[PDB]
Amino acid sequence: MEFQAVVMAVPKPLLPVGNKPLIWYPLNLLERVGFEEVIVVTTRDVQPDIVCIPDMGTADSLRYIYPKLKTDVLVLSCDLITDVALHEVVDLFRAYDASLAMLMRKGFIGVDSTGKRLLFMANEADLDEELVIKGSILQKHPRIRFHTGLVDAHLYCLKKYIVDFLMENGSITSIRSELIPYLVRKQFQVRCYVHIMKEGLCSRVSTLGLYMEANRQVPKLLSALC
Amino acid sequence: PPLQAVLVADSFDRRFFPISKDQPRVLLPLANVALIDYTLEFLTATGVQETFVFCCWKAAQIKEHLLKSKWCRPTSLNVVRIITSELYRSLGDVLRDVDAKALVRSDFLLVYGDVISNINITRALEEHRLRRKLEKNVSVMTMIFKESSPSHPTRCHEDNVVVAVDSTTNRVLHFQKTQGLRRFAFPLSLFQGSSDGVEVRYDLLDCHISICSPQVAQLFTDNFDYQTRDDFVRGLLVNNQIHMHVTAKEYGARVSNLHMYSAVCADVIRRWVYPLTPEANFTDSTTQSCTHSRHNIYRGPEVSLGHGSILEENVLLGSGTVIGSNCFITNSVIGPGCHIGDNVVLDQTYLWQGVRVAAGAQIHQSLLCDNAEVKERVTLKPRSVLTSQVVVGPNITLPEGSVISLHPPDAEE
Amino acid sequence: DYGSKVSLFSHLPQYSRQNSLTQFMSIPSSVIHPAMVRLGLQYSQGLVSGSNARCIALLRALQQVIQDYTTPPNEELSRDLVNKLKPYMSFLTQCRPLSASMHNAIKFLNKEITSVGSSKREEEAKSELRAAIDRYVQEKIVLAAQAISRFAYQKISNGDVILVYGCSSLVSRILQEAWTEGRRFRVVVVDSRPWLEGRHTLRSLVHAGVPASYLLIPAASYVLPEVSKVLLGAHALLANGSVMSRVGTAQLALVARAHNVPVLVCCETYKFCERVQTDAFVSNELDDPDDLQCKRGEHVALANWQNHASLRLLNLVYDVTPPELVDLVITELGMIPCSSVPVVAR
Amino acid sequence: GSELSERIESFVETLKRGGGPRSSEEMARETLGLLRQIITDHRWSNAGELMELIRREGRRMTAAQPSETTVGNMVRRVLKIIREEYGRLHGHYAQLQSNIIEAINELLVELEGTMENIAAQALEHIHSNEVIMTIGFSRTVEAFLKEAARKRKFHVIVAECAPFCQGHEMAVNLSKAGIETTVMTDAAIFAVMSRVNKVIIGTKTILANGALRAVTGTHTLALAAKHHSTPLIVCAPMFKLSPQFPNEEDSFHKFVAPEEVLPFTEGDILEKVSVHCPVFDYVPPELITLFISNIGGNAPSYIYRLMSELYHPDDHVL
Amino acid sequence: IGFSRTVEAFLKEAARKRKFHVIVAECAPFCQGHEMAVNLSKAGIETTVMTDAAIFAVMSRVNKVIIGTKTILANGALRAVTGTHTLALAAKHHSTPLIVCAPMFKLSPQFPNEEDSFHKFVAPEEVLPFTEGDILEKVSVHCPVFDYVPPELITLFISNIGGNAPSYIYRLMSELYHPDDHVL
Repeated sequence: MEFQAVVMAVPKPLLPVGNKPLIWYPLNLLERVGFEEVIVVTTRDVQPDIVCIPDMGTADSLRYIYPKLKTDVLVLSCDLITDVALHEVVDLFRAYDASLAMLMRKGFIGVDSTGKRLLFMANEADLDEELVIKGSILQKHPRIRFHTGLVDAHLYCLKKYIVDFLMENGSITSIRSELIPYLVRKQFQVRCYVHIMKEGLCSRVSTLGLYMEANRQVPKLLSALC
Repeated sequence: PPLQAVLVADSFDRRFFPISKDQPRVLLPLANVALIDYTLEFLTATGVQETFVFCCWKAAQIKEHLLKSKWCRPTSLNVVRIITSELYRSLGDVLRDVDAKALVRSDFLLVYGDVISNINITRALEEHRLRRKLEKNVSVMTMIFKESSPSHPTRCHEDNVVVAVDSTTNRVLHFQKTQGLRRFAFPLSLFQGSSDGVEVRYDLLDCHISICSPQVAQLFTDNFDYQTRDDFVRGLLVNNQIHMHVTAKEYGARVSNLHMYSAVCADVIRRWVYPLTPEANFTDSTTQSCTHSRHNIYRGPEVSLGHGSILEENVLLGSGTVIGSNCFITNSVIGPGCHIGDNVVLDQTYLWQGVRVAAGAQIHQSLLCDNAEVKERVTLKPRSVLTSQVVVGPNITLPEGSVISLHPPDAEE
Repeated sequence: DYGSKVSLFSHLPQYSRQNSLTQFMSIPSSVIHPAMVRLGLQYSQGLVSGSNARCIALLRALQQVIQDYTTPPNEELSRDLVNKLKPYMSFLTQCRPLSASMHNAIKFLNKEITSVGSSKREEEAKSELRAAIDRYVQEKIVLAAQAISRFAYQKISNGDVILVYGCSSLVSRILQEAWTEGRRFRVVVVDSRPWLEGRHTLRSLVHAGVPASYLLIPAASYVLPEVSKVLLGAHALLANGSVMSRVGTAQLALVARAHNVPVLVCCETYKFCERVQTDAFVSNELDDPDDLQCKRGEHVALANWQNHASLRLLNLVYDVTPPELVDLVITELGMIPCSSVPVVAR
Repeated sequence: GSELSERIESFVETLKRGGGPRSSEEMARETLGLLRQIITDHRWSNAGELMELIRREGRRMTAAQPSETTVGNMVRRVLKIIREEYGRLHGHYAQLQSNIIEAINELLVELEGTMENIAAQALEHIHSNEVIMTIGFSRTVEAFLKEAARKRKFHVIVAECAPFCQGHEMAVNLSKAGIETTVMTDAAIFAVMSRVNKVIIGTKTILANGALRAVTGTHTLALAAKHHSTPLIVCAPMFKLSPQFPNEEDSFHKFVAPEEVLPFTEGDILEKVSVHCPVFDYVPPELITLFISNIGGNAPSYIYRLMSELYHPDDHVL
Repeated sequence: IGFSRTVEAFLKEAARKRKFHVIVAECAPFCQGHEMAVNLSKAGIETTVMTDAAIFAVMSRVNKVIIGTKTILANGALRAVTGTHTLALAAKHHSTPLIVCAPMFKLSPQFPNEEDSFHKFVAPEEVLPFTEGDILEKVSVHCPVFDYVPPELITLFISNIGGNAPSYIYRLMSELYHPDDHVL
């Protein structure tokens, strides 16, 4: 096929967000454009086709399920309530033949003038004082746009050789914290692209405030979803 | 209120100091026209009605040359005032003098004496005034840039800068040079203090043209440690706001070194600074008349071109020049009164007035000053500067980077 | 369709670059192979625009599809492969109209598939199909280009002034090979809005050390008197001797004839078409009219052209060139007159 | 006093450093006003010194910008008026100034009337269901089309110039009045042939042998019209008649900065690439069919006859 | 111009789908074009007819010219009815393409070798009536029915194998007739 739809989720997945389980929303989003096979990794809380496997971080589970996958893997998060069409992010991976497709929404990363290619990325913790950019990136890309108020949906379209490389080394444990920055710094062929919606929800439930905001935001989405 | 401008004739740096022992930098001819004439023409075309000229060293020559220019005629719309003082040592000194003399009363332009541009400031000044009035005098400087490519020949490594601006409202937040720098660094204040556009631009050419404010001189005088404008703009964004503007269809550059001088001269020859062209005769001088031909070939009166000579590309020839037979001149500028020999090959070579070249000489990418002489069977390597009155003999070859001057300490003799 | 078309071109589609149809499609595409949908997305986005590049990409996608194709039970491969490939061709045509090279490639592939033996094993069928496709690609592109360049090298002399228009992978190869062999000359590059594809070949010539000049098509009359020869590319060869190419070619040939300048056309034998055309109205391709907008001065004059009912924007791409304005045609088999291409093509 | 001189240098500077009035009619009107003011507030006891002064001012104006042959025509017309008045009077020295002022005023009135005179002849050469093509932006062809379209209905195709896309403004202005215009590039000019019934265009000036100077790309249009045997009618007023034959004229076209053709942000390839951006071009007289002016349509072979009256032969060199 | 069955079938077949205008030119000796004009008029085609003297006068709004022929020479020339040479000249002057649809059996492998029998002559009665008077003994009247059209005035040739250029006739001749039988 073309994607594997990894829905890694390692009773948080069964939280009553909008009178439905928290894991239902990513599953419902996936079961709207094909995706007849789904691989779900979680603990002993399991209840369209779903393949569960009780088991850690993200790269460890990806290596655990490495034999099962045979093509590109679509990494999805357990807590993700979005109303954006997946085609907007799939087109970047398809037309440009990129190695990674990423999705952000407005509330450090660097994008070019078009605002669809990822050039630089560094969190506040990694850098001590000074944000340093190599002269080569500025030579190839003169204008760089920086965004500081973006959130991450944990939606990545990985390739096959990326997973093959991740398999042989266990140093990387969290994908979001070690894999994407590695690809960003390695390309300066490896290409990384990002997509910004700027008008949707892209809500990732990870705190009490986000929990209550998601509760407020469910009903109008559900009025059209169902 | 009428528009005013301040012109700094003396360049306090010594970049052009194999040759400046006889003539100032402003009087160096680019296309047989002085750089100060180019700056005065640009100021007059942009709308300046009063220009202040500050001269520090070799002031007599500049003063006597300005009076002969058309800008000093009674029927002029741009009054030029010449101020001479031997105590000047940097731009900060002249700015403090202007502050003490109360010469300026409103927004004025601060440009050097070797700036060649055709930018008409009529919208950048308007938005600068609008944002000064709206916020009640928080913006003090509106620097002018030009969008270009980092690989352009007009972007010298000694005049390459990287800045971080706000996309919403054009305002400079960081300014630093890139001389011998590989990994540039930007402070965290921009990202962690504000938002809505913190983009970084590395495609801007420094035109060295700025729109100043009456309080800029007072800020310069308050701190008795400012010498150049770069130090002022670096120290202001340490605590008043500095904004910026970008042009896309016009041209602007300041001659600082030999490489940039050659690049600007080549751009001028190729009509990149239209309408400021050699055949336009903006100086209103009878001895600088010229006619435009195919392949950007310019010929003046009494060219006396010989038989067999080929002008392959854009060539500027002065009045009274003499050209032999079987010559080959391309991408070269020849001053008035020159006497070229036979079988002489010129490529990217600049010749001033009074230069005599013997037959069989091969000159490539060299510069010859006034009254320079070259004997027969002499080959000049690229980037070989010859000062005024050089009598280099025959059967000699100058290596790359060779400089010959009458003064003993200046390399060779 | 997008916008309103003119009366003279009401029989031709006019699509939009932003009206991508992949939105109403399943992400793990099954009705259409992922290679075809990726190729269609690339074609719509304009990533691939060369005449040979599009054919190469189409053949590569077809080879990829053949590699991962399984035969349905109780059904011959030769009887169903064409029926399965037809919707892919329809989808590709919907994304962007095809060219002569793509039509020839798909016709050759259909002929190959129909000739596959019934008793041949499926893996053998796939392997031989891939080998035949690779051999066809080789002999029709990389063996023809060398022969065309060798033939054209004899017509280039020192001191010549060659004028070229647009972007062509064959003309550029000829010029680079001629410069590398030892010929010394200069090239003239002509561009027209809004594609401005000649900048690519200008940059290629600059990086190769060949002197070049740049100007627009309205000023070609000023530079033609100093031009010695005119070299132009061809997109398709018709059965009546005419040449189909970029829209800025026929008028360039006419002006060159008015200035008494020979016109040379280089094309391959696999681009021949069994069609007869006289004008660029019976068969043409219309692009996005929004590309005609220009940023001149401080605003765009055609920002709201759709608000005017009497305002129309026309975006012709191809045109025909009469044989009277063509002097020499160079193919992979030898130098021939323009009025003798049907004899050798068929 | 000094006001006349100040206006003279202001006019010279605004002619040299850049463009002046957008329309040529306003330029001619202000040139005539400047010449009248020069004649009025100057000290001249005889006609000869007045003609010498006028010739010197005309030479200065021509040297300011030789690409435009508009001020020189006014200078030549004023000189012809001076010569005619001198021949009428001497053939004196008392009422010459009043006659000159009256001649200038009547010339200005006629120049104002040329626009209506040209526009009044729109229905004769234009019929219904016709295809008309124009290149660039012209204030005379626009008036012609708008006057002809108020009683009939036809189709107009407008092609913009590649460096200066001024045809978009013409197309918008026409479509605002319901003409059903079309916008296309210069590349698709030969393709659009064989369907156009008539060609109506303007010109900057008209040469002596019937040739004319127009915007770039007009030569290709004329060649296509000749190839397809379509008529080519040019509408131009009487002040565009240049009394100089086409010489070598290496500077006939106006060359501008290569920024319009090639952007400055191309890179390092700009140091070894020659870019030329001519504005005007030369059209041979054999490719023109009719010449429409304010006194009626005339053949290209009547240009010398039309010029002989306007300008004295001794003033051709000015 | 004239009456051609092939041209009539070509024109009447495309009238069902599209509507156009047809201009028919008569023939001065025998007005056989009027029969074609009325046949096309009784087809919903909206045709018109006129004399032979207005061929060049109305050669401005005509976008395409389709005519027949009696035979095709070895150099691509044609032998059509009289007055077709003027039509071809007008089409060339106005750059209007002239395309001729002729069958494959009208291909004659011969050249116009000054035979002088190219235009057969008939009785001068059709031109000048016998009842003119006594002036018939001095006036010499010639009534040719065919004209010579050079191949340079032909744009396309419709055949059963598709439209062919006038320069492709020799290729068909090489495969149609043996070169030893050209003399017969």
